[PDB]
Amino acid sequence: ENIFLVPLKHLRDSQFVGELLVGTPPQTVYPIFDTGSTNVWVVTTACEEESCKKVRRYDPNKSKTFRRSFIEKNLHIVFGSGSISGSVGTDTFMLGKHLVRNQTFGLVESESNNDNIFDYISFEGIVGLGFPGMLSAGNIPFFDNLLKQNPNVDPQFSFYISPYDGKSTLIIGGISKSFYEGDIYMLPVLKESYWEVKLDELYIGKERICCDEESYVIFDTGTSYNTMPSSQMKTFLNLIHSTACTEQNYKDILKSYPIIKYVFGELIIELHPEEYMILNDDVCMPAYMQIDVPSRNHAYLLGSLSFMRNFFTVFVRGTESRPSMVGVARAK
Ligand SMILES: *[C@@H]1O[C@H](CO)[C@@H](O)[C@H](O)[C@H]1NC(C)=O
Repeated sequence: ENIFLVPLKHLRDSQFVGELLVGTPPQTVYPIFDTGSTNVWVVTTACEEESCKKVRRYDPNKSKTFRRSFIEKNLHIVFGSGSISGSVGTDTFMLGKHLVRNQTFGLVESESNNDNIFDYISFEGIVGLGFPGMLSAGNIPFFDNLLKQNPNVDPQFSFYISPYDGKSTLIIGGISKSFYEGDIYMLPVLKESYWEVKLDELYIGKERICCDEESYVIFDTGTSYNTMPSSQMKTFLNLIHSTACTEQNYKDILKSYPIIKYVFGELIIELHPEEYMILNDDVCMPAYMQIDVPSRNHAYLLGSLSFMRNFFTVFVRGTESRPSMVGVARAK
């Protein structure tokens, strides 16, 4: 079909960046591809923080096709511990040789100096891939606009994450058994804002910690760590502690620690210790954090390095003839 591939680079932390061209003649940026948001942000030459001067900065004055917005302004977003601010504009984008004209985006003009998250990462922008309901500026999100202008591309994208060999890639318009084995298990999206599906049960080893009431998983490629709500996290940290992981005993800990099982009807997503434990300098720490999502507080995030390396994930946008779905398959 019209399927095409966008190579992905893992820099540090977890977030995955790909090549995006902006403007005429094209300027190159390497934004995060984020299923947890919907806007496009691009770091520009108006940002004079040192955390901005160190990265590639888009210059809107060098783009023939850039049109600054007169009526939309003062776009501001919290960015983890940090925050970004800027203005609104429109330009032509290119992703994997596919053109996207008249695309509205945020121009970063200021990054917080809070430690300071922008010092730990190499941030050049964000391509949001969530649903239209989270769009802040402009009247059409990036992926929606690309599909409108490339109508033979099927409305879906998938992430193949293989950081051990630099072979990670974002696939648009379809899927391939080059990246997965077994069946694809389709999970219906319940609410079209985040890619959010029903979670039936969650086990830590043999201990069921969920669910007696409707609960949710959000597939968020912009998060590094998987999450649990407050109550389950107290259970988790009583069951799973940081531990010495030296050359002598780390394989022992990876075999011994419990498997975490997410149950979605027939699909069981299993995370082994090698997935959710982070080895750093002779110590293993569990890669889970406490996140409580308002309406909710029954939402669990699944994101990047730990989970997506072992599971090929397919994001199927609903159309006039099908609902939105998340497909999960065993990676490789
Ligand atoms: C871009 O915008 C101009 C003016 O608003 C319009 O005439 C043109 O058709 C648009 N192009 C696309 C591909 O939407």
